[PDB]
Amino acid sequence: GVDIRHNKDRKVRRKEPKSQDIYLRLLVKLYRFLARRTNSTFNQVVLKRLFMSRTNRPPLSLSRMIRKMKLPGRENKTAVVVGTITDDVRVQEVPKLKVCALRVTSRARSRILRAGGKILTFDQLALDSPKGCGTVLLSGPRKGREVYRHFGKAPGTPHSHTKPYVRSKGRKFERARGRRASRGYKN
Amino acid sequence: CARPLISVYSEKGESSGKNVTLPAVFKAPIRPDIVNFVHTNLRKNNRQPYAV
Amino acid sequence: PSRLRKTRKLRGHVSHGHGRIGKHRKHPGGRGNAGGLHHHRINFDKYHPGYFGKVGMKHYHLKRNQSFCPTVNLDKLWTLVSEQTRVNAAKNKTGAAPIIDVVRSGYYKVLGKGKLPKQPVIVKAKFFSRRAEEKIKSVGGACVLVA
Amino acid sequence: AALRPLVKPKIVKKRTKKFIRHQSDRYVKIKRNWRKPRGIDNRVRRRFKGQILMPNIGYGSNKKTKHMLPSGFRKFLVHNVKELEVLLMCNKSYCAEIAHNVSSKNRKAIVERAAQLAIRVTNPNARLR
Amino acid sequence: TWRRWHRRVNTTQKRYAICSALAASALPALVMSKGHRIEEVPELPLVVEDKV
Amino acid sequence: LYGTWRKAASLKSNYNLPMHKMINTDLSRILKSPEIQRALRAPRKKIHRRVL
Amino acid sequence: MKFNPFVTSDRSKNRKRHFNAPSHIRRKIMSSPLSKELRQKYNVRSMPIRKDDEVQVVRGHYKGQQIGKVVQVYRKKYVIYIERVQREKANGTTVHVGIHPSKVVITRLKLDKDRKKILERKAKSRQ
Amino acid sequence: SAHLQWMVVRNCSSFLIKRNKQTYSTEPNNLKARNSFRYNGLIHRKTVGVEPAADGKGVVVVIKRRSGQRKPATSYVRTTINKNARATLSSIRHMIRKNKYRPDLRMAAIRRASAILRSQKP
RNA sequence: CGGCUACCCACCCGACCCGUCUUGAAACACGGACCAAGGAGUCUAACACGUGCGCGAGUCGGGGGCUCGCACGAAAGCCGC
RNA sequence: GAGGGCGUGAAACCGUUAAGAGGUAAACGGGUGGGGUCCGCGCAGUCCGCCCGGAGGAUUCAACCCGGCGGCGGGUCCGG
Ligand SMILES: [Mg+2]
Ligand SMILES: [Mg+2]
Ligand SMILES: [Mg+2]
Ligand SMILES: [Mg+2]
Ligand SMILES: [Mg+2]
Ligand SMILES: [Mg+2]
Ligand SMILES: [Mg+2]
Ligand SMILES: [Mg+2]
Ligand SMILES: [Mg+2]
Ligand SMILES: [Mg+2]
Ligand SMILES: [Mg+2]
Ligand SMILES: [Mg+2]
Ligand SMILES: [Mg+2]
Ligand SMILES: [Mg+2]
Ligand SMILES: [Mg+2]
Ligand SMILES: [Mg+2]
Ligand SMILES: [Mg+2]
Ligand SMILES: [Mg+2]
Ligand SMILES: [Mg+2]
Repeated sequence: GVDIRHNKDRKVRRKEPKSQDIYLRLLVKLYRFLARRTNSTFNQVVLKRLFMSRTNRPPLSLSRMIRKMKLPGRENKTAVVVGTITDDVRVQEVPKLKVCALRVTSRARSRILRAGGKILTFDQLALDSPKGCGTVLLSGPRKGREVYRHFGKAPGTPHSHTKPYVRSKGRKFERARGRRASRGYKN
Repeated sequence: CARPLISVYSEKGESSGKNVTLPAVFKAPIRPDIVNFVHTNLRKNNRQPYAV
Repeated sequence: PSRLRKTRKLRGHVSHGHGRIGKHRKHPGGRGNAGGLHHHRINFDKYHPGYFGKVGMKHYHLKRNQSFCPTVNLDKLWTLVSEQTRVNAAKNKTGAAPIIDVVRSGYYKVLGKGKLPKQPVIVKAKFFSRRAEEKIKSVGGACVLVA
Repeated sequence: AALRPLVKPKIVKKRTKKFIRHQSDRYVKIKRNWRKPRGIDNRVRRRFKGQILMPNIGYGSNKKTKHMLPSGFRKFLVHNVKELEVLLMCNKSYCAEIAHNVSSKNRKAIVERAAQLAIRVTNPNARLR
Repeated sequence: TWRRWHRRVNTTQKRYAICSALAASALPALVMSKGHRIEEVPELPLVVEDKV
Repeated sequence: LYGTWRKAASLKSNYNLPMHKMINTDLSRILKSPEIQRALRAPRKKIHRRVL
Repeated sequence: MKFNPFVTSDRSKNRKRHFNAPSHIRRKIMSSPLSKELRQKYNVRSMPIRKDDEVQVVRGHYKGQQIGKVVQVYRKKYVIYIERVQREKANGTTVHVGIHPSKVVITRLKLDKDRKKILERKAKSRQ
Repeated sequence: SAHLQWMVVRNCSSFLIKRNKQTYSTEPNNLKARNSFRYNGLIHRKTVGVEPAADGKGVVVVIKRRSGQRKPATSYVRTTINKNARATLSSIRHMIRKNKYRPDLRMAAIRRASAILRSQKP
């Protein structure tokens, strides 16, 4: 024997993208070449986000993609998103900003072309910026998923605020013992 | 993504002067794995069950 | 797909993924929700609080039909009518305001949120909230009750 | 002296026994193919000395000398003239092997085309009149 | 007899597969790699007259 | 029956052409373009094998 | 391609009806083609064979230029027997060789008023 | 769209004999038997191949026209060369070198033409 | 002349009969005379999680309707006041 | 070598022939040795592909140009 330590062979990583999308594989090839040949950590992170799954790339929203450009210093920069930018029903005004994302929805593309912006894809973003200069890489609201609101140390023991599974949210379904002090214990 | 012109052929094989612009269905993207998925599910739709 | 099944991979192993010592035979713990109070209390408690007991009143012959009131927010209040309508109605013409009726859209109660611009409208609904009514008064619109 | 292929080294296999199954000698219901025993008391699984050896990853042959015939080629099976003529580019390392269900009338044409294209065939003088 | 035989597909994916198949029918390399004899055949997708 | 990317399908109700992921998808042209080869490190083709 | 849904493509059902068809169906099964001059003279493709038809055999062990008259038609065995076609047994007794009537070219038919009506219906339906 | 064509054709095609050994394309216009990307005669806009002549004497060369795509009746132009093996080897060398047309697979075309001129003479 | 090998024999060394209840099996623990065929984690409903695809504040025709009668058509295509 | 439960005809088991062996019940793993069947080849005699200096022979292009169609490349983006 040599290694007195435990044997953890592979750390965590996903090397090749599990998706069989040919377009995603071509983008993986192109951004892998740029990541290993341009010394660009932007291309490193975008290549890792292309290795990243469908679920861990949450859909970006149009109001958030406006507000992350409304901050000072983001006038002429391009909002690069590895993921989808969708419509928002809340917004009223759209600026003249540039979009570089995968699979922008139809109403979002329509409102951006009415507002006067320019949407791109990753090959056009690579032709315009090999190292990724003038870009801001954005990500979406992961923790607001319905799946993540069931996740915690417990459903209710220091009251725990983590949403136990039930059919119908209301009366007669999980509201009696441990949910109030009058009927048994209370958390 | 440009739309070229394809000639219309007669019953003898000679190219006629009638030229129709290529529609965008032939410029649409190609996803053979999605074709394989939908083809598999329609083949599952396309069968009598079997003996019980 | 039986070719992608774990059973096809586990051919050759004797106990087949369930151990030689424990011997999972038929139903070792019971059936279904068996032992909800006696011996599975650490799984019915600590994972489903509230499962045992009565909670309140008992409305005999209840319907999910009389309490039908789908709520609309002030964010959703604008897109019930098209954007062309509000632009061509508030393109610097006069003090006229378009009517946004939520009853035709299928919503009954207007609730209060943010993002309500300067251009006032007239909202007709069967119910309102005081916050949404104050937001409509602040942007200058008119409140109309219908039935 | 037939075709004399390229530089092929001393091909070793690191053992050449094609390991037998435990207690295949005692029972003739047991085929001689290997099958990993998963018993709780078996000496073969416990790897006692003097017993049989289990096939593991250590018996892997070299990648240079992998799938190598003793003549120096690598075999590739052939049914007809197109699958014979696909070996036109790599005939000095990859030899042909006519399928068993090929009749003699087409087999003589396949071996004649292999002799024209200088492709080694493993069975040149078989199933002939 | 109550095995889950028939599998519903989304109609957007059905139309997606139709568009992908019609787009892949236009490239000559794909159809020659499927195996149709397009040696002496004239220009891709062939359009014949209304007298046919 | 399907439409271009400008107009919708007139025969179908609510169908459009899908989103095209890579518009100008010539990967050889992209990797041999001067804008990409301007921003490359150096061709490092040395092997640096094991030294006894 | 079969389009009428009231007729089988089933192999078991077709073989069942074929090997259990009654004799008036087996007469239609045991039909034989005609020579080229006789089909030119009568304008008909094929006729069912009977006891007094002259037969030239085109295929089998006996082939060609052997125009003979048949003697028996076993519709149970789907076999006609020809007077010229012989085969000796072990004990020197001759016996007729089994010949299927689909491998049979009729050179001379039997003249009968019923067969004239059949031939007229064949010619009128062939048109 | 050549990379799309390669990512579709590199599996699930009516080629690519993956039968217990290495992969062969067999690819009726090709220069090497390996189903690779740099050696491919159906996908690229510029393709080179050499074939035996139908008369039994000489080598025919099939090169893609590149002036017209999706029109396979005129997409391949052919030539018939019957020389004393060195003049035609220099001819295919000048035809590939002195043009822009496929600076890759020079040695592929040269080795296949040389092997077929050896196999054709006795 | 050369040849490893599912051929046979001899010699040196090691080597108790497999499967599982067990802390412990070669056991004076149990099943197994031998051989050929069959033979054991499937399917439905529901839930949860992970992954892949489509659309995306929307999504879904599984319920019906429309096409000319079609072998594959018990499929597929479409509805949208 | 299809002879009336008759296509194909394995294993368990039995009979004969051929080879080998036999006091530590038979059988097995590692290592060799001996014998036998079989395989590839000629066993003091088996290597090829290129270039150049020598010896005879028959040919026609290539070196340069005229004649010819077909393909690559780019400028006036010339005519459209
Ligand atoms: Mg170690
Ligand atoms: Mg370990
Ligand atoms: Mg295990
Ligand atoms: Mg258990
Ligand atoms: Mg143990
Ligand atoms: Mg049947
Ligand atoms: Mg027990
Ligand atoms: Mg005990
Ligand atoms: Mg034991
Ligand atoms: Mg006992
Ligand atoms: Mg015992
Ligand atoms: Mg016993
Ligand atoms: Mg079995
Ligand atoms: Mg999921
Ligand atoms: Mg028999
Ligand atoms: Mg037999
Ligand atoms: Mg038979
Ligand atoms: Mg026997
Ligand atoms: Mg003896």
